[PDB]
Amino acid sequence: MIDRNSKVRILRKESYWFNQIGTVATVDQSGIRYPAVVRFESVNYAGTNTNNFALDELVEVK
Amino acid sequence: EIGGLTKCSESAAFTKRLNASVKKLEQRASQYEADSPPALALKQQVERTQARFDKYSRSELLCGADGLPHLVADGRWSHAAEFILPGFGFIYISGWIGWVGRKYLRAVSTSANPSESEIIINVPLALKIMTTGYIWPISAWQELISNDLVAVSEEITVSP
Amino acid sequence: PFPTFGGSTGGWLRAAEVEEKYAITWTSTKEQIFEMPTGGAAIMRNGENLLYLARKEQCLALSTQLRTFKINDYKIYRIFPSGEVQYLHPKDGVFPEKVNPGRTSVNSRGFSIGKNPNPASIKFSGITTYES
Amino acid sequence: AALYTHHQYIAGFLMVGAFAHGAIFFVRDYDPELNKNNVLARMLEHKEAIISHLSWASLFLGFHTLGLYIHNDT
Amino acid sequence: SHTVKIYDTCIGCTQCVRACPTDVLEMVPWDGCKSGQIASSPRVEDCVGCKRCETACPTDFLSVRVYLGAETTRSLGLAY
Amino acid sequence: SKNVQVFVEKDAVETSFAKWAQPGHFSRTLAKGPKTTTWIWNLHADAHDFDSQTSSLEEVSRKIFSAHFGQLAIIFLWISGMHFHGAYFSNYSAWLTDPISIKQSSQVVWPIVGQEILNADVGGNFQGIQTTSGWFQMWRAEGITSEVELYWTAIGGLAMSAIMLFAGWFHYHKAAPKLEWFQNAESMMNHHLAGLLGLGCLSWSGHQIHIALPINKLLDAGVSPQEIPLPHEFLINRDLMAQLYPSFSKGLAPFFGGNWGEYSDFLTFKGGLNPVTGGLWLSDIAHHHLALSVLFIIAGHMYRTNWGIGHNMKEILEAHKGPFTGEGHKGLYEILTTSWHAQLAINLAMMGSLSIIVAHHMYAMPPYPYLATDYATQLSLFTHHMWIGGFCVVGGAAHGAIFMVRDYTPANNYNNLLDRVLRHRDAIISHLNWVCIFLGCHAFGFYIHNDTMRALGRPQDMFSDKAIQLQPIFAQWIQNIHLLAPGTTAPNALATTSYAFGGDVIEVGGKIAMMPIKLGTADFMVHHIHAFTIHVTVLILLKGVLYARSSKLIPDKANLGFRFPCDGPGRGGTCQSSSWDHVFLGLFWMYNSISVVIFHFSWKMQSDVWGTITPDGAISHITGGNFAQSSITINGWLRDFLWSQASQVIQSYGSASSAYGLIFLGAHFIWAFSLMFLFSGRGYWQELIESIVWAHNKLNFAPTIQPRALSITQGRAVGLAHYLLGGIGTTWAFFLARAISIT
Amino acid sequence: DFLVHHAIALGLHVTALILVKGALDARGSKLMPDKKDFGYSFPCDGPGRGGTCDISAWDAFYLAMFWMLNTIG
Amino acid sequence: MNDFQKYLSTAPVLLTLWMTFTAGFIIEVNRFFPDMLGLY
Ligand code: CLA
Ligand code: CLA
Ligand code: CLA
Ligand code: CLA
Ligand code: CLA
Ligand code: CLA
Ligand SMILES: CC1=C(/C=C/C(C)=C/C=C/C(C)=C/C=C/C=C(C)/C=C/C=C(C)/C=C/C2=C(C)CCCC2(C)C)C(C)(C)CCC1
Ligand code: SF4
Ligand code: SF4
Ligand code: SF4
Repeated sequence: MIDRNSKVRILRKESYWFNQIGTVATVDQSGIRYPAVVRFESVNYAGTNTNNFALDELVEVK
Repeated sequence: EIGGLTKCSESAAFTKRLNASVKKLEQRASQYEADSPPALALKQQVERTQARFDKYSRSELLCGADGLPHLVADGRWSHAAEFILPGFGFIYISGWIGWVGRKYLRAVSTSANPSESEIIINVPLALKIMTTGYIWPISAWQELISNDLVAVSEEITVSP
Repeated sequence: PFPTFGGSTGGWLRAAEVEEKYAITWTSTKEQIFEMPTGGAAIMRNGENLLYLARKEQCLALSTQLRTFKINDYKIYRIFPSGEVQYLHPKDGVFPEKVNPGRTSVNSRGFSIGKNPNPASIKFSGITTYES
Repeated sequence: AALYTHHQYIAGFLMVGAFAHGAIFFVRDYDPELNKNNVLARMLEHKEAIISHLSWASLFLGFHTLGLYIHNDT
Repeated sequence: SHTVKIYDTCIGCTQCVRACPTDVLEMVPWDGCKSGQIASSPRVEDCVGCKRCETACPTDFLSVRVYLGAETTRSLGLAY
Repeated sequence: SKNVQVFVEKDAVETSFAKWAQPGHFSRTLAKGPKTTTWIWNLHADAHDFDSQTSSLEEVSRKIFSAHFGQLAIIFLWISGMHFHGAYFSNYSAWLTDPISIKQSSQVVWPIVGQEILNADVGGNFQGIQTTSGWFQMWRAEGITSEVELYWTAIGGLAMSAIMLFAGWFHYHKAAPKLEWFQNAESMMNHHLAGLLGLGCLSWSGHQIHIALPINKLLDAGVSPQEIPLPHEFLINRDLMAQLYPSFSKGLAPFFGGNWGEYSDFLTFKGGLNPVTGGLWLSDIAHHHLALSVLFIIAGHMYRTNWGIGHNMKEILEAHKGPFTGEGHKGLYEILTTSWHAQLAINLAMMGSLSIIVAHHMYAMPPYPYLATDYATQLSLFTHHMWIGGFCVVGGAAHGAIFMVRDYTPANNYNNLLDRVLRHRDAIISHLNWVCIFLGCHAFGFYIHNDTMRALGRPQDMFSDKAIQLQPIFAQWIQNIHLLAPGTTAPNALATTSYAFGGDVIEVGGKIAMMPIKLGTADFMVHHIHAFTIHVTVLILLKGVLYARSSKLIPDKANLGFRFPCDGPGRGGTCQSSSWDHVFLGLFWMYNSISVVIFHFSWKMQSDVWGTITPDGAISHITGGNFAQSSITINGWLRDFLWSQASQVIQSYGSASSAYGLIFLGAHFIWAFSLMFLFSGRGYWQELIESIVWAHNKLNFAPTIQPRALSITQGRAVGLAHYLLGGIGTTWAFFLARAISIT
Repeated sequence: DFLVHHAIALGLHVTALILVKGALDARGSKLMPDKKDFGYSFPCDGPGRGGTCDISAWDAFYLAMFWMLNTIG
Repeated sequence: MNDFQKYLSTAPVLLTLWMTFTAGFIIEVNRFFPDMLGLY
């Protein structure tokens, strides 16, 4: 399940980290469109290591 | 012979090349004299030339009309020394290098700083891993049949 | 109220007189030297200042420099050949980087960039996928 | 001599154009849904494999061909 | 001239509107993000096509996309 | 207290190897660590940009001083090696005895893999590579004679190298000067113009007068090297010197008295070239340096330091202002005393310009014994110094632009010359553009016209000395002036400064050393082409300096920096609009310019100067005088020059010149290789890398330092680098191989 | 003849690589996952994300032309 | 010492040393076993 410190696999095809594993940092509960904040160990082509995804775009890996 | 070639031991052109080459060096040596350091060098060079041609002559190499050795690589073991046997050497060494490299990368991947260990190699570990590559053929096969070598669609792919 | 400048060959051309022109205005508390986008150095006046340029970008570039001098009262206008003037920046009085209640969204698509339609689907339509 | 060089050059242009229009097709006329699990779609699924292997082939041929030529020259 | 579109993945970082060289973008009130703000492109008639905005976006894939199109004196940056 | 004092901080930086193990320490960004391959490249590209590594001028200045010591150490080691190789791996002794026959050689290859073929039969019972740097001639002029002496100078070099390296460490880690010390231009100029140059010249004159002159006279006369007295003997026994030069008998008494005339024996103004060696008379060279020494020492007493008398540069600069130039030169002093980049610009441009002058003056007036007849060495030196010069000149422009983007301050430059220049930049660039077009159309048009005419069977309509002729009247006039100068405008001289202007043919060993070089229509055409090439180079470079901070297209270019890839695909396209890119393009034109110049030298000389002359007056030039009617068309250059003079390299296989053939081919390869970086873009490569990485991942392994494609700017740099190496390398081999044969 | 034939092989393979990659990576890539919305030929996608020069499919044709000429040569 | 060893463990330095060693051994082999176009 998506929750703090959980590990998930990205399912957004446009993501640099598609089919890769990241750690959910925090999940906002205010109804924002993309609540989960996942952090990755690899920088993207822009140099970022984090992005916000929706719960459906994330599948828990364990 | 294969391809209408002739054995170098029986090729006149091959011999002509030898004579000509030696003559050139000897003509040069004539200018210098006796034990002059230049002359001694040229003299030693002719010895090497004579040896090279002799080695090729005693070999199974096949020469063409130009009198130059031509190599055969169709799989026949008669001329395996030309390509097959040397080929095994390359494969063994190349695999060794690749296997050990992959091993080190995967090994240091789980370290405190996986990127510092790629720019500043941990020599002690590297040497250990490097020595363990002599049996790379066996290890690789074992890893393949254990589903530990090839990954399974859990890797990043393009948008389309 | 023109700042003190000696002239340059990098000023405006005919377009400024026949197509369109721009103007920036600001107020200073001291006379200081600034660099003008056209090329060269000029001295602003102690008070109101007005300068004419040929492009909006040139005007906004100067504004950036002005902010360094701690001047944030700049205004940019576009003067047409007939004399008509359009106030352009700050448009609503509040700089664009600061959310101002009363501003409506424009050109917004409610989905991720990857949810745009396929080009083949809109063939012979005249519209583009990103406008579809 | 002229005829051979003439047709071979024309052939090259014709070949390159084919691949060019093939790409134009993918960008403009390809329907992902119609060709579901089609022979064409699956080609775009293992694109990396095709490109990577073609790369290896090019490298192998390039290194050894040039290497052998330079050996002979030296 | 050019077309600039903003997507729901915006986070209201304001970085884009702070990078535009010609004031084409603005920050408008919104509720889809924690910041409570989204970017808009009210004045695309002044876009030069620099794409500085895109370079500033922090989202995985740009939430602000600039599609180059018809060219005018303003878009071609012609001072003459 | 004193205006000029020494201020130094003790123990400024601790010496340790810790930072060595922390790559990227100099930069804040790089220090964080490597995450992509770009970090690696950036580490090497920002290594010596101290301005970005620190914000204090004092620190930047300190690093520069120490770094310079490092270069000096390297240079000393280089010179040391050359002398050593000339002592243990050379045929100097044999050449010294018979300079005309034996060929110079100072490099020998080990007998590995048939590479021994490269060891040629140069002569003197020695086999090695024929060197072309001109060391032997220089050593002879100095009066070396032995190989023991060469060994000792080598040892001195090593020692000096070490001293410099210590100095670098000392003045950075133990005694680092403060900024106030560095900012003392008047003192520095006084010291460098009187001590470094003045005392240097005087010291050299001493060696030439007491050691070189006497020994060389004996050598020329015929005395065997072994029979010539050792150098110290001449210094002690005045009688020996008196025999050669009969004025040393009088001693230094004439000097302290005003009778400097008595020293006419060794201090002379003969002019021309020594008939025996084919080089300038050493007596004249001695007077040259002595005279220059006096001038420099006097000049070193022009600026104020701590005694009131002197000039203050600031005052001089500020006073020089006029009706058309506003505040004039006000503000320049501060710029040149607070910006290293500005100083480098001027200094680098002048240094490069000097190299080009050296190339011209060193062939027309051969300075060393037995150099002119060695065509290989002559060609090598001319081309070498021509190149060094071109690079330096372009570099000056580059650093000038870095100044405008990083150090220029509008406040300190109001209505000064710089400001006024940047205020009419459009006019300057517009006019230069026209000048370039005019020259280019007219100059190159001449060649195209001629080609068409000759091909159409209409030779009478060509711009040739046999048809419509374009004679260089002005130059022809100056030549006559210089020819008739000796005895008229230069009464005390005895001969022309150079035989190029006019005179007789000086021959040494049956080979022509110098001969009057005439100028005709072909020369006019080529000279004007040189003008076109240089002018275009200036356009690109100057545009970069003037439009470095801003432009109508990108009004805020300054903030973007000196080296940015672009501003975007907008405004119709803003690719390559940085000042760095202007330098990038300028180098290509510099390559073209220098290439044409060196080719002109090679063909003109081999056609109208170099060659052999019989005992009677029969001159046979190497190429036969083809330059006049063949260099007037492009086909001529392709056939009578490149195609014909390349017969040597292409047919070098199986000989000691085989290396040149291989390098010729290798250089072509590298040149072509570069075109893939210059025509392609990062996007294609990045995507290809993605697919390749997929493969590695599919096998469960991939680098943490994610592989990325080279940056846009780096791509251009890599391309230019390989392009230049390949082009220059090709000519290098072509020239050297051809020269060896012609010699 | 052996060597020259292998050189021709290199040409065909490398020319093909450029062209094939262009076709497959014409509807999108990791650098530009939305390439299909820009078309067959576009200048670039900006100086960001590392630099996106020659990223369109048209550029593949442009690059392949040179190799085609080389191989035919 | 430890720090110096780290510098000597840097990628550039190690490559040069390794390649020098590799080059050397290849050269030495050719010095003692020269002119070979096949395993005899
Ligand atoms: C052979 C290749 C070639 C040629 C011909 C040119 C030509 C030119 N380059 Mg160029 N360039 C080249 C390669 C070449 N480039 C390469 C490889 C690079 C990469 C580094 C560059 C980079 C470069 C830069 C960065 C600059 C130039 C500039 C110039 C122009 C100089 C002005 C001039 O002399 O106009 C004359 C042009 C001629 C071609 C002369 C010959 C034409 C005939 C003989 C004259 C008469 C013809 C008449 C006008 C019309 C005839 C009618 C009929 C034929 C239809 C000129 C258009 C400069 C420029 O534009 O400033 C002015 C400039 O800044 N070049
Ligand atoms: C039956 C053959 C055929 C047909 C019908 C088409 C048809 C088409 N192609 Mg195509 N193409 C072909 C062969 C063909 N092509 C081949 C063989 C190639 C490989 C080179 C290409 C490569 C290609 C590309 C790369 C592109 C097209 C495009 C197009 C479309 C627009 C063409 C256009 O805008 O041109 C308009 C008219 C012109 C361009 C005039 C051409 C002027 C040429 C370039 C210069 C002439 C040479 C020179 C002047 C000679 C002077 C020398 C003298 C001094 C001696 C159109 C549907 C374009 C497209 O987007 O389609 C979607 C596109 O981008 N094609
Ligand atoms: C002389 C010019 C030249 C050369 C040599 C190359 C070489 C190459 N290009 Mg290329 N290219 C060029 C001009 C050139 N290009 C130009 C002008 C363009 C503009 C159209 C392009 C456009 C282009 C594209 C679009 C692509 C290439 C690709 C390639 C590579 C193909 C694979 C290959 O041959 O591997 C072998 C490579 C070489 C032999 C060259 C390097 C050789 C060095 C010296 C190493 C030699 C090692 C030696 C054998 C000994 C090794 C052991 C030793 C360490 C002890 C190769 C590196 C393709 C690529 O990326 O590859 C997959 C590709 O997609 N090029
Ligand atoms: C400009 C400087 C210079 C240059 C270019 C050369 C060039 C040459 N010299 Mg020479 N030399 C020089 C200065 C120079 N020398 C000086 C100053 C001296 C006086 C000491 C000598 C004394 C000298 C002798 C006595 C001999 C040469 C020889 C040679 C030739 C073979 C070089 C060699 O050893 O290859 C082979 C190279 C090696 C054996 C060195 C091994 C490679 C090392 C290990 C790589 C470096 C490791 C790396 C830096 C690690 C970094 C660690 C970090 C702390 C930096 C070569 C042409 C030889 C020759 O011509 O014989 C016929 C020869 O016998 N030279
Ligand atoms: C008369 C005194 C004197 C002399 C000879 C020099 C000489 C030099 N200075 Mg200098 N300097 C001086 C005073 C002097 N300076 C003063 C007073 C200041 C402060 C205002 C400076 C500040 C200064 C800076 C900031 C820099 C120099 C640099 C240089 C060098 C320029 C490079 C060159 O030409 O290489 C020629 C090289 C040589 C001739 C090699 C020999 C060099 C030694 C040190 C000569 C010393 C005298 C020598 C032992 C002979 C003694 C005579 C005896 C045998 C009888 C050069 C060695 C630059 C440099 O690269 O420094 C490292 C530099 O950046 N100087
Ligand atoms: C007195 C000479 C001198 C000095 C002190 C400097 C000093 C400087 N220059 Mg500069 N420059 C010079 C001459 C000089 N330059 C000349 C002559 C040119 C024209 C080509 C330039 C062009 C130039 C540009 C275009 C730039 C600089 C920059 C810089 C700064 C950083 C340098 C850097 O990145 O270090 C790192 C140094 C390197 C990476 C160089 C390594 C050598 C490379 C790999 C080429 C090697 C070629 C080699 C000889 C070929 C061997 C062939 C063999 C392998 C077969 C620094 C202040 C840069 C800057 O940012 O300034 C603020 C910058 O952008 N300079
Ligand atoms: C009879 C015979 C023979 C033959 C055999 C065979 C069977 C062969 C084959 C061959 C082949 C089989 C070839 C092929 C080729 C192919 C190609 C050349 C292809 C191309 C392709 C393309 C170009 C593509 C395109 C595209 C794209 C890109 C995408 C999609 C769309 C399109 C389709 C457009 C032999 C030898 C003689 C001998 C015996 C008998
Ligand atoms: S492309 Fe440039 S002008 Fe257009 S919105 Fe982005 S930053 Fe502003
Ligand atoms: S930079 Fe991107 S995420 Fe930030 S406000 Fe602009 S569009 Fe939204
Ligand atoms: S990536 Fe290349 S084409 Fe695109 S904006 Fe940058 S420099 Fe221009």
